[PDB]
Amino acid sequence: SHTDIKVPDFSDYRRPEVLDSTKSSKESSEARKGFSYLITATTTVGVAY
Amino acid sequence: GRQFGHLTRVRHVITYSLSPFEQRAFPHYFSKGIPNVLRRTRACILRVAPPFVVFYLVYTWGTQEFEKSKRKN
Amino acid sequence: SDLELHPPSYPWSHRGLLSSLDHTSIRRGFQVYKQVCSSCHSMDYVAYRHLVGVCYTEDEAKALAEEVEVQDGPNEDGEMFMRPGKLSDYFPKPYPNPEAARAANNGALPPDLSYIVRARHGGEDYVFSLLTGYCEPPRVSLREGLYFNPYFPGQAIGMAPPIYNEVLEFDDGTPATMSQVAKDVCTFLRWAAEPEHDHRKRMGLKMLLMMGLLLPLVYAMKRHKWSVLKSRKLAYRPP
Amino acid sequence: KWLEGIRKWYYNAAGFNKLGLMRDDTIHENDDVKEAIRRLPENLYNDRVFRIKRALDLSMRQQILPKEQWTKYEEDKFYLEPYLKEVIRERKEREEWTKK
Amino acid sequence: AAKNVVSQFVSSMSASADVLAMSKIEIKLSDIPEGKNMAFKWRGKPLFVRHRTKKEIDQEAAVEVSQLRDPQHDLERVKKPEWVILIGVCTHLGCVPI
Amino acid sequence: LTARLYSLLFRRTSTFALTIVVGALFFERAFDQGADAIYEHINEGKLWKHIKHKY
Amino acid sequence: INIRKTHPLMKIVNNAFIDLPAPSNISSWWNFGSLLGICLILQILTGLFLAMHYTPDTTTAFSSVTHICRDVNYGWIIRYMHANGASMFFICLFMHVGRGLYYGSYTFLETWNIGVILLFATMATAFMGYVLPWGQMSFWGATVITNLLSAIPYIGTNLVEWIWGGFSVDKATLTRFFAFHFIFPFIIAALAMVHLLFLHETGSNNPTGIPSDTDKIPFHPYYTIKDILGAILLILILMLLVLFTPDLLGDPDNYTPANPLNTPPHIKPEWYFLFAYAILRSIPNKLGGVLALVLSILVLVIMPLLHTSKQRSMMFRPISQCMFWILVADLLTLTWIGGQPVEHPYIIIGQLASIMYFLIILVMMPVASIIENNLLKW
Amino acid sequence: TPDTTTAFSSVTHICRDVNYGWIIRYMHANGASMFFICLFMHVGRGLYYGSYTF
Amino acid sequence: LVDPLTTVREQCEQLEKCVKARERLELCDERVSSRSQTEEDCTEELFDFLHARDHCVAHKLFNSL
Ligand code: HEC
Ligand code: HEM
Ligand code: HEM
Ligand code: FES
Repeated sequence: SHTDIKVPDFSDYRRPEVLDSTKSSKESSEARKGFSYLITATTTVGVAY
Repeated sequence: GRQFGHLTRVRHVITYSLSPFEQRAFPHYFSKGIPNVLRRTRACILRVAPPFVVFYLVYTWGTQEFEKSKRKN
Repeated sequence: SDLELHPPSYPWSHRGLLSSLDHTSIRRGFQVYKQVCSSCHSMDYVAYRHLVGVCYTEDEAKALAEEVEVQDGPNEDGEMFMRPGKLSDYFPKPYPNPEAARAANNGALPPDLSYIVRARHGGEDYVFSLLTGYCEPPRVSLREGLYFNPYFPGQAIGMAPPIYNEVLEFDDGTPATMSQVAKDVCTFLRWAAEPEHDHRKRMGLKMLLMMGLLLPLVYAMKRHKWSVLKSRKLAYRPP
Repeated sequence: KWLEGIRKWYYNAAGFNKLGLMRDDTIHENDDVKEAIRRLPENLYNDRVFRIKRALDLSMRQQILPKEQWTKYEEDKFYLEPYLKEVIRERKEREEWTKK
Repeated sequence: AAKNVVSQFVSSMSASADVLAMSKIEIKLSDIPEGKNMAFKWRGKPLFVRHRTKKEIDQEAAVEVSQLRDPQHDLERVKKPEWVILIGVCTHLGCVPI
Repeated sequence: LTARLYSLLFRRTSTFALTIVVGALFFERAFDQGADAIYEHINEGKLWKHIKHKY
Repeated sequence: INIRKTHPLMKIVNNAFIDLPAPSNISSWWNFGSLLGICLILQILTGLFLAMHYTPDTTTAFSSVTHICRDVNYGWIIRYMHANGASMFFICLFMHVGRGLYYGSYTFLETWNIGVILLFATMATAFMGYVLPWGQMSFWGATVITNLLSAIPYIGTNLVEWIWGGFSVDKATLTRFFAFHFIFPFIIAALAMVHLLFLHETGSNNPTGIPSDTDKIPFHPYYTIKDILGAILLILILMLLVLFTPDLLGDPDNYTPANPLNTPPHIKPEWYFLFAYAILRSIPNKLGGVLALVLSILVLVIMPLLHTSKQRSMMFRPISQCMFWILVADLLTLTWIGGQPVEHPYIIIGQLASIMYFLIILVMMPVASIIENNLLKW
Repeated sequence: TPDTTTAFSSVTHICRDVNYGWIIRYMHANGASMFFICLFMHVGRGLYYGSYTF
Repeated sequence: LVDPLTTVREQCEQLEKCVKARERLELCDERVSSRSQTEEDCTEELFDFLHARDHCVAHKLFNSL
């Protein structure tokens, strides 16, 4: 029953860098985190100014 | 109304959630957003607008009748 | 009658959503107001320090203030002498009292030109058409004490048409038609109504560049942190 | 009779067969309806909270179900009405006992 | 003690003494031409004195009185039939009529 | 391009505060330059600076 | 264990802003709570600066306001923030009320009644503030509404010579309205806290009307950034309104000084009070007019006592949905008719719009509700 | 009325012409003095009986 | 002096609406000359002519000025 539980496939939703199962996550984390933190940083700069 | 924990009672329900750094910001924002907004528009204008076209007719007709009352003189 | 007439839409130079006033036109309009319109009306809340950096320099401001001597307090004797007035004066009121204003006209209190742009329905186009469209009645004679001008509620003004083709002939070439003097006095009345049209449009431009910057990006952060609930999925297991 | 045609068109256009809800998933809850919800078998109650959680999910995304999973009027398994009738009858009996 | 403190505060919000210093005047009617109204300030409200036409008197004597929600003849409203002296404010909600 | 940016200015918090301050100052400078540039580019002519240059 | 869950202030902040269970469904219409809060503190701050530069007397009030808008640095933008923030405050207030009436959130009783008391308080506060600039429209608005208070027999005339500060609109009237406009938003803030307290007692709503006890998500950090987004949208609308067309909503007829002799032809409120003035002058009776106005907002009090349906929202009831949109168009019609002169087609359709307003609320909602209760076999 | 020409005249108008405005003015001033009397009694209690362990 | 405004006003009334308004004012002149000693005294015709004429003036003036 708990072995019958298979997580569904979110391939419509993932970022294009992490589409395949082969490519790892530790080798491409910093670009994704830096993009989202860049958005938050530009928001913070606009609010502070 | 209180804090978490003692609200409801749920049996077996499984929720999956992906990481936000894992997935894209806007998933297909111009291939599903346009059919969704056209669908939600088509399912509401027939209940919202037929009072407002009556308001538009009242505005135009009242303007025309005030000009009727004043443009003979 | 009570058939009001809406004044037309005139293509001004301050009509657009970012355009500014013409400061040379404000200066010409102020020369008009000094030599024509200041004999009857009053513009109480326009001091000479408003004219220092906007249109003139500072030197001709002192010149224009020392042309007209106004008033001062006691000279330790209680006699209220005449001061030339350096820069801090408001403009000289022609009539002291409202009763004094009625006591030289056919009743008819002259309205105060600080706010006539912002105070009447229709902007400075109303003042343009009121200064312009002096014409004749078809059949209605009223009392021959007042004059006819159709852009007016009541349709009979008590103001003589104060322009009539080169009464000023001011500094540069620019010959005084009806059009030049009316355009300059409408521009000047818009300036005296809103003293900070230019800085308002400046902050409006900076703000449109703000809401070009922030509005994709705060919405991007909202979409990012709400991108967990927009993709969570459910399943129902019974025993 | 055509009033059943009105009822079928109304159940189509009412908007609560769109989100996968049945008839008694949308009931407003005063004290009586809270009692009638507490008086339920376990399987119907779990199916009820599951349909309610799917409805809140689908209205959060403002996406409405495909054609093959709308609840249909022919199989309207309305179930909460007998317990709710029993609650109303016992409540009115208690009210009448207080009145006399 | 409580009702006397409340009475003193309500009487503090009632009026002043110098506002109660308003009394009579005399008004001249010689300046007004035919058929026109002149206003005078009195107790913070305008004060109408209007010269009228005898034809306006005749028309106003021709119009009926029982349709009016306050029945009053024109000669009940004025001593000399054309020089009418009014407190120039509408008695509904405080406006000056045109 | 992005990896160096995350490795420098977004791991620690104090460096993030330092770069939002420095970015706000640089944005202040360049933004006021662009704002006065555009505003005295769409109102060329009828503005007090050129009329001052007449004098 | 933690700083937040033991400290006496941070338990309040925790049950308000961090771990408040909010439903995972509320649309953009549930942003106007925070938008009214941000507008209220923005009104308090910008009005406090205006009150630092203001001299409340009938000789020098208009002169002092002109001194603000010319001589004090940035007094013109702070004054325009205050006025158009009042306008956007009532936009978000009527959208807040429209949400709470449409989605069946008037099944809450005590939150709804404290809401209506807040509506009374904000309307009285904004009227006293509109009296404060001491223009021609402010003078005659004060005069006519004080005589509207004098309309009631046996109570009225003494009460109105009592709040006149004399026998007309004298110095004392301007100073009284300065003081009450300058105190009442703090009472509005306290009753807003009481409003929010009864809400956090009961629990919020959702667009379905189904109780959402299964799917509460915490307030922080989902709805906090959602309300930041709503606040940025509100500030850009407010600031474009004050920097491009500041006169698009305000009255032209304010800017003349207060002459008590003229009585201009086109007397009108500022645009948010048009329908209150449209119910008044479309009934040819004094007590009937003022009583019909008070009965309009008391009809908003009445509204929880006519929830005879068995769903909660109006999402699932299309007949009552169409009748609610008729009600919205009728209120906008009342606003337009109030913002006009008074002649024969305007007289007729003003009377008809007021009649149809009362007929929609007091009759058509339960008739639509009983056709709903009949039609789904209940 | 806060205006430096007529502020003192406005306070004199309160004290002389308005009904009981003199009782309200003196009540405000002497209530401020009694307010600070009660405040220093309060701080003296709070220091003397050792309530400053809170 | 060569006025531009009177030039624009004399050259803009060629349009058909202004022509029809001109004949409206002239027929009202014929009317009150015909039904002489009356209390209906040519309002709408003159206001409509000024309406149309000053709107065509508004369309095409400030280029010249
Ligand atoms: C003395 C003869 C005047 C001179 C010179 C100018 N104006 Fe005048 N103006 C005068 C009077 C007596 C009145 C009042 C008439 C009335 O019935 O109000 C006016 C009126 C105005 C108005 C307001 C009219 C309205 O729309 O209600 C304006 C805008 C105005 N005047 C402007 C104006 C200007 C710009 C002048 C200089 C060119 C000027 N007036 C000269 C008397 C006199
Ligand atoms: C003084 C102005 C008001 C303020 C500042 C205010 C503030 C708020 C806030 C902050 C909330 C919680 C957030 C939300 O649910 O949107 C709220 C909820 C609510 N208010 Fe008000 N409110 C005001 C006036 C009113 C009025 C006039 C009513 C109508 C009587 C009203 C009825 C409600 C209702 C029904 C809710 C609950 C809505 C829900 O849970 O979905 N409020 N208000
Ligand atoms: C306690 C907080 C407040 C203070 C200190 C305050 C202060 C002032 C001041 C000094 C004025 C006069 C300046 C002017 O008229 O432009 C004013 C006017 C006004 N206020 Fe307030 N106010 C407050 C709250 C509010 C609120 C809550 C509203 C309603 C949303 C409001 C609406 C108005 C309006 C409409 C005017 C008239 C603006 C105008 O016509 O120029 N005020 N206020
Ligand atoms: S009609 Fe209402 S005040 Fe005159």
